[PDB]
Amino acid sequence: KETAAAKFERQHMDSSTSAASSSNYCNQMMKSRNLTKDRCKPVNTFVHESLADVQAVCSQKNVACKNGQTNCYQSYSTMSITDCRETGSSKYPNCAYKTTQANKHIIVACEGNPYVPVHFDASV
Ligand SMILES: O=c1ccn([C@@H]2O[C@H](COP(=O)(O)O)[C@@H](O)[C@H]2O)c(=O)[nH]1
Repeated sequence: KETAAAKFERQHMDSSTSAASSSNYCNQMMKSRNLTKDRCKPVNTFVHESLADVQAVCSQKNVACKNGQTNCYQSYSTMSITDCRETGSSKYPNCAYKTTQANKHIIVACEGNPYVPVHFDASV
């Protein structure tokens, strides 16, 4: 089974690299993390930081989520991330992504006990 925390790890953590592996990083990762199985996900962010560093964000700056909920947290430091965004040709079942490397503050939604990230909200 997959807990909300483990889902977040599968969708959003890639600690094994400090930055996106190559041109095809996103196509490969969106496939291998099983994100595009029933539709193309329009955007998905992978975080190139330790799991402990990301979990630590739930203790940092409380901010409003994009949906207006109040269980979101912005990282004090910026973090190495890759945004995978669909290209114009992308169309289920043939999802295609552009890979954009960035260093931004991340915003996550935290839930549970222990209080851990369950959604990747935004970067800024
Ligand atoms: O910068 C972003 C924005 C959105 N998402 C993913 O897209 C979903 C919703 O995006 P949106 O509703 O903000 O378009 C989020 O739940 C998250 O999984 C990201 O990974 N990175």
